[PDB]
Amino acid sequence: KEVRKVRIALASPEKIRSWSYGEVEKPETINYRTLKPERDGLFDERIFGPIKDYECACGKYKRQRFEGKVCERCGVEVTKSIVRRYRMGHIELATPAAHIWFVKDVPSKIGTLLDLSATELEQVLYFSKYIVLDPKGAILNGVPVEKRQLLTDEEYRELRYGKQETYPLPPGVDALVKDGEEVVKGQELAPGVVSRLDGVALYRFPRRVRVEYVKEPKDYRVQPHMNVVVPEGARVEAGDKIVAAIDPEEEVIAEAEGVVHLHEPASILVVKARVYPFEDDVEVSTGDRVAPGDVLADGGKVKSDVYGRVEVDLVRNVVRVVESYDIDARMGAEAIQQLLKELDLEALEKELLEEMKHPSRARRAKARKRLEVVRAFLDSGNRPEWMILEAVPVLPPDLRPMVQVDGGRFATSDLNDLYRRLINRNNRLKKLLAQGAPEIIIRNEKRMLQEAVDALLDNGRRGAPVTNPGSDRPLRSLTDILSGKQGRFRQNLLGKRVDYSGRSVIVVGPQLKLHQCGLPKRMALELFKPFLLKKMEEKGIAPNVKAARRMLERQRDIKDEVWDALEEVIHGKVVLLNRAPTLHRLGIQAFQPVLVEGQSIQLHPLVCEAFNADFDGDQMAVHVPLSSFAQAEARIQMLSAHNLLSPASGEPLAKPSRDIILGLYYITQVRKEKKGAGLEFATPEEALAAHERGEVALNAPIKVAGRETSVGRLKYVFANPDEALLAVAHGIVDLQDVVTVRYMGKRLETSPGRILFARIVAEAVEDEKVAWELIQLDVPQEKNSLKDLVYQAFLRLGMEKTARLLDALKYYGFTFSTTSGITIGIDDAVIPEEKKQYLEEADRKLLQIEQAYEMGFLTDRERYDQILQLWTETTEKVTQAVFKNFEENYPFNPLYVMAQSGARGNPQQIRQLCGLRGLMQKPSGETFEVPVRSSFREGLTVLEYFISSHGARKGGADTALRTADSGYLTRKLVDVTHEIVVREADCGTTNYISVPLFQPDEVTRSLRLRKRADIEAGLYGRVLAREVEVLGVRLEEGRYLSMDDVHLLIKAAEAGEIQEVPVRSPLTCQTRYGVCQKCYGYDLSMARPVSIGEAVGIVAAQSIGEPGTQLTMTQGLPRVIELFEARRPKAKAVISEIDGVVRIEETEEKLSVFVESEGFSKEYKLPKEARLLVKDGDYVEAGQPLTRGAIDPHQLLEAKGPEAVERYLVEEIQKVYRAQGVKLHDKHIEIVVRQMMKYVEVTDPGDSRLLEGQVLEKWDVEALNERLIAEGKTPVAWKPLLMGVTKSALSTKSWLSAASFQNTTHVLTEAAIAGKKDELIGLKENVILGRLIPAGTGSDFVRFTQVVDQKTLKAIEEARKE
Amino acid sequence: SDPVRQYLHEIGQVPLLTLEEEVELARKVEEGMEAIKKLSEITGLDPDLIREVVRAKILGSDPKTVEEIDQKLKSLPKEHKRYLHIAREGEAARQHLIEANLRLVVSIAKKYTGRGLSFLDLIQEGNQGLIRAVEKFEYKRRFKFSTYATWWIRQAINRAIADQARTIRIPVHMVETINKLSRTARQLQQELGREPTYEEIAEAMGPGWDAKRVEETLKIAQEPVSLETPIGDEKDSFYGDFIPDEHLPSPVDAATQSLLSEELEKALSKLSEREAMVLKLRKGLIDGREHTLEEVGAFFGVTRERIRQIENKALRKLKYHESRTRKLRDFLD
DNA sequence: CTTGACAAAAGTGTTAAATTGTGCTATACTGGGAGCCGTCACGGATGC
DNA sequence: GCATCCGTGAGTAGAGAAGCACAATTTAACACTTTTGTCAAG
Ligand SMILES: [Mg+2]
Ligand SMILES: [Mg+2]
Ligand SMILES: [Zn+2]
Ligand SMILES: [Zn+2]
Repeated sequence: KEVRKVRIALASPEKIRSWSYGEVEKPETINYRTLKPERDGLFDERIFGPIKDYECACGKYKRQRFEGKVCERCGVEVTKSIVRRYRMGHIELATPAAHIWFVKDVPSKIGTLLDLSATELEQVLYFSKYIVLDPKGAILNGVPVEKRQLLTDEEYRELRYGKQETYPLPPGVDALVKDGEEVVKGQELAPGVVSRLDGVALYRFPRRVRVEYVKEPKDYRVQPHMNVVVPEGARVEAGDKIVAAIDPEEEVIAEAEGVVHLHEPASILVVKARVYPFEDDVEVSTGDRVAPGDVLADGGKVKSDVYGRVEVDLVRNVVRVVESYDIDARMGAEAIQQLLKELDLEALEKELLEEMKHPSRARRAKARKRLEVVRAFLDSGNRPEWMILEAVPVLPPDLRPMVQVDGGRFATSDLNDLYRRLINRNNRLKKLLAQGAPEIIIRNEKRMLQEAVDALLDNGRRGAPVTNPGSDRPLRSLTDILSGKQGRFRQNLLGKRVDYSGRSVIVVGPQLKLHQCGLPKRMALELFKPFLLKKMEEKGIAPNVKAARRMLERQRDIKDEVWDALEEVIHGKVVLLNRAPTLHRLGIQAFQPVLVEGQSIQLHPLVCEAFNADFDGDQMAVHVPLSSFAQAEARIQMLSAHNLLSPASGEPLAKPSRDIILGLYYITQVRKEKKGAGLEFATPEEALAAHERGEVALNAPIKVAGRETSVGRLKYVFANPDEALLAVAHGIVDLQDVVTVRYMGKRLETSPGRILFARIVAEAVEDEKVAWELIQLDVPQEKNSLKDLVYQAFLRLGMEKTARLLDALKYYGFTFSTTSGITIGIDDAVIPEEKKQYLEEADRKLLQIEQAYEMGFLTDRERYDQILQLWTETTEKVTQAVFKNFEENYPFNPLYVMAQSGARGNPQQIRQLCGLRGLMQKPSGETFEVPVRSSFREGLTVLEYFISSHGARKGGADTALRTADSGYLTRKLVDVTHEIVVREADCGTTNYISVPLFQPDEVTRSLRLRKRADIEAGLYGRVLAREVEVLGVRLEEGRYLSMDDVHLLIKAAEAGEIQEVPVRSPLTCQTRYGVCQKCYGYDLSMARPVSIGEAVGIVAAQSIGEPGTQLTMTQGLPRVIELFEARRPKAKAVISEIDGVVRIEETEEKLSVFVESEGFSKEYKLPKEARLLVKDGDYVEAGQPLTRGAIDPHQLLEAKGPEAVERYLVEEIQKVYRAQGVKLHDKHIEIVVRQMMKYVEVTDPGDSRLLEGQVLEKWDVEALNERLIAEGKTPVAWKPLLMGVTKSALSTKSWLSAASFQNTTHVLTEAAIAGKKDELIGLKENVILGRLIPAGTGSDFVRFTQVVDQKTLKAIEEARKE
Repeated sequence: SDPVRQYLHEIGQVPLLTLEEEVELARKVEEGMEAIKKLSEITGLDPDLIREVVRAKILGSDPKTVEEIDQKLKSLPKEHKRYLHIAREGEAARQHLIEANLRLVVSIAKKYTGRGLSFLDLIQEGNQGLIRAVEKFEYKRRFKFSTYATWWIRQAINRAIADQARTIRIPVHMVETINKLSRTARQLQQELGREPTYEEIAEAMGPGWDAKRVEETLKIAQEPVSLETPIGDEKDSFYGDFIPDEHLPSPVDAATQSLLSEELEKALSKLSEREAMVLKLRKGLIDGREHTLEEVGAFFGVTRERIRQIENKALRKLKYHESRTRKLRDFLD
């Protein structure tokens, strides 16, 4: 069946054992001699599968007929060797180990369930503190021990084993007390020591034994290798052993009968124990634990009266019960696992719900965090103790390969070393447990086992990262494999290396058509090799494919007929050209490859701007779409000639540029003369007579009688464009001379070049009348005019005719620029004579500032500001002088012509060449007092060059850091809007937004009409929500606003007939998981209603992110980032929370603004240095900024509502792109802003199972409310939320896309516990699974379309309904 | 956060033993072990079974049968219950004797770092040798515990390094051979002032060694290289990105196999119904396994010489067909 | 198409050397080692 | 409320340092039939 959902959940220990084909018991990998896998190792064939297909390890079976059979000798299943990529193993841990994801991912999932803090959980898991599971009636410091209590090692030993301490004595002294004496705290055991605790005092090693015989004392010495066998006061019969020794000679036997008295103890051991002397046998033994009332020795006569551990003494003939409790306190994951096994989720939920009613907000918030975790386990069926591992899964060996390289050495993954460490520590623990090792040794091994598990799962997450010996490189764990830019998601799932691909340096293909590219034959032979082999076999080139491939292996064996067959292969087919970085979708375009000799790809000049490609070493990747779908998509949707308008703004992206503009500008600009300008005649013949004598020039403006004309208009009257251009070919007139030509039935006073340009457009579109309406004849053709012509031709004639027009403009633009005579000399950078005057004038005023500075009239900062303002004005005046000099004296100057036409250069760069370099900034940002007075033509001085070097380095450093920030922003935008697709024609909503045609202006305190480009960016292409009547024109509801309609609305706005336009927008769209066609409007790239299925969310993200590097970077890119991240502005403005009248109270100490209302008195303590923008008496609305600066978007949300923050975010983001001249349609921002407002917070659950403060999507709560209202239950009360693109993307329902963006450990930890089921709605999820994305041709709206001919259709019809 | 410092603190809470305490604990373990032997000889059960039951009670916390065996031992009379007491005290003395010598292993283990095992691994392996030292220690010889324990602690650390310090495990004999080769080569290097040649190293090693054996031993001593080793300053490339997969067939290899299969069955169509069956059955084109003329003599009931008679005849006819069409030679390579 | 019988090929059961695994060394020795550092902003929690 | 530590993230391409003794297990050299495969005979 088809895969439709992906579910992630916790794996039970039983489930892990169900996956595994066997337990990996040895850390061995392969034999060092045979190089074959070892049995029970990490590569064992009996567990993971045969190394080679259908062959067992022993070799008994080597055939496919035994599929499914397991060899009786070797134990290896006879099957395909590829099972080693899928069959998993497991490691049976000696003791349970906690999964590090559910421990360290803040907030801890295990800690949240167990109400344990991170410090408390860390201490128990890593064997620093005990946790009490069963107190068993234990008392600590007088307080009874409770369950879940944390005990230190010292506290546990006191409870478990008791309290005792040995007190050493000085050498040669005797103890004051006797054996078995009930000493107390502070009592002196010996002259130099005092007992710090109360208990029974007993001698450890009596150095001297005094036996008083019965008839005299005998003092013996006890060597350190000797032991006294009788107690103090014992009755020793003559000859009985008293002190034992290794050799019988040193044995101290009694000479006669007497009583033994011990003396000179090595130390006194005072143990808090009760002694019970006994005479008969003992009913217990050392180590036994007895409660009060338990019989001890004499068959009932002697019974214990205190909790403790029994130690029977065979010399003192007493039973000592060291007071202690059998408390059940454990460490590690075993103690934690028992707590989660015994935790009742149903009971915990009820208790947490009761705490949810607590009046403290913090208590409710803490209860919500716990109850979200509890409900996640309850709903998914996950069992909380599964977060502690008993069986560790083993990755299949082919995913952690140990391979022999061609050199002969072996290469292995870091996981094998991580697995070996776990098995080595696990196996050692099993042997240590079997040997009955002390708890200290077992504690260390269990702690090391937990760290071994942690390193395997997430190395470096807790503690020092595990590294291999000889290097400091941390081992790559499972978490590292999946997370990060080098992880599995971002390196192998969201992007891949592909076959049928190539790469080469690009060169300009001037002769290419817009849909064509130059592909090297050698590349195409490799790129289309499988197709070529088939074609070679169809012809007589080769007998079959295998022979054909052998021919192509050697270059010298390739016949010339192969190249002819390659042409038939690539006929009609297209290739994909890609230049990195692919900032927008036109970074990949489809071209028909033209086979060319050489090794470079020829690229069309008109697509360079879309690729951001130049020819100074750029390289492009080539890709071959294989199937009919892939070829059809590239030829229809991705063809370069089919993508002429920018998807970001709707403006022509494939348009004349550089030499094409310059060549067309040169022939369309008219010459102006000054020889006889302003002179007047009486008759036209007199004017011509003056021209013959040379008094007046051909194009000098003159007046015949009362009309301003020129000699050329009268002297040369041409009957048709052909005659005018024939005169140019014969040299009578130039293309720039203004003459009289009859064209289109009109007597035009224009130049032949302008007439020539008209014929270029007319012949390109094959329509003379329409082309006349498409061009502006009486202006020189510059970048803006040529862009307008391309856009107008697109609307009136379509893509196919526009592509031909673009090629015609490119051909003539290149042709005329070559013969124009355009060059760059040192004298072309003309220095105006006004520069010297301005520099001298600035110097004179500079002395005035210095003279006033010495007079005290101004301060240091005032002098610094005065100098900067002086030089700023001087710099601007020189810029005007440079262009004024060009305008009146050198109208055809190369630098001037390039700047005016828009080909190359800007006025700032022209000034640095012809005027002065200007002011420079220090590394600290301060401007140098002295500017660079020399231009590049004159040449900078050594000092000036170094002064200018600070800015050049700063600009380059800014550029490098901006690309990373811009690229990071683009990825956030993609990952938050990737699911937004046009999924339906109309959602049926009646909501809309009103695009304002006027904006307030503070300098005049009034409404001023917005810029035309700004109105177009918010109105072009948008569907009218309500009918609009302007200037007698009825714009019906549902009308798509074309550029003419937008201009009509602007004209009506200037007439005062309209102030805002109600349009449908994505912000008000009700479509689930996307937008509707009506709420989106035009596909800006086609200037027509968007087609259902377009991934407009991806387009919006690329549209915003593409110009990110062009921002100057509260200003520039950082301003955009904080707006999309909904970050609170540092210089936060203060907005009124309510409406009313402001009342300022300024004082010498502080400032306070009061917004007085009818019965409300709000207070705002604004600082002294606060730039207020409101005065006393003004009525302010709620959320209106009292103080200048950036508004906090979150404060605006609660003050004014969701619509106010949405319009604020779109406007503020647009302001940044307006400053750099970037034209971005408001739709693209609104799609992202729509995702930023997608979630809401529950304020009152009502009659639902939701919690107060719970965050969920706005659609869900509205859908939930509909069912609640439909059955009479109380609806959920909620408030809107605003989050940044990063947080919004990470809170999406689909865990596959969220895990592939960021916080992979955090996303997967919560998804697995909640048992989340990804429904594969967005684009990223299907990319990961390699499925057809639900957009474009993969959208369900067009994917099931059938195609059939009439003959087949009638045949089916005539055969069924007959 | 520091496991080593945490362990050192834990072992620091057990005071070091005086010589009097050391002898007393050592004596009790030997007496306890002898008591277990006496108990088993009388009670009749496995001596190893009894020591686990005694050890279980001392440690505390199959539990069904441990109580049953412990109760049976306590059911013995007074004379026999005494031997149980020494067994309990002997096992408790063993636990305390091991705990008080955990400082000795750390001092020994710190001299073995940098040899493929972490410091904590060396200590835990050294602890295993320390436990073995207690079992085999004899206080009758009047030697101190550290004198005899040092041999077992160092032994356990050495064996662990020879067994666990390499991804590809190498036996102790070859590890000790590899160690000798390095030591010999280093000694020759410092005396000759240059890197020794394989002939020079073999001669210094002794009889049975030539330059061939030295080179093979060095080849064996080559540790595998990590697949995640970065190349260049940038942390964006590893060795694994440059190692092709030579196991799975390439698309070209898979295609030519299919091309050969369809051309071979097309050529076999010209053969007779039985003649083509024999070759497909003898060459394993149907069942996948080459059969014997006998295994085919049962499918059709014919003689092993019948098949060899026709199998060649069908083979010869394919040779004639191939020479006439030449549509099958290019697959031969 | 059967002998048939016959040598090569293959299987098979011993036996040896070779390789590999394990135990054991008894003066006394009893708490490690390397780092240690020039980013910045952002949540999120954790307590105060 | 606030101050602090921890965790997270920060553009895309390409090119680039013990022996030794002994037992236990495995390998490899043999012999052996026993088995297919094969070229005479009808
Ligand atoms: Mg370039
Ligand atoms: Mg004339
Ligand atoms: Zn097998
Ligand atoms: Zn809609």
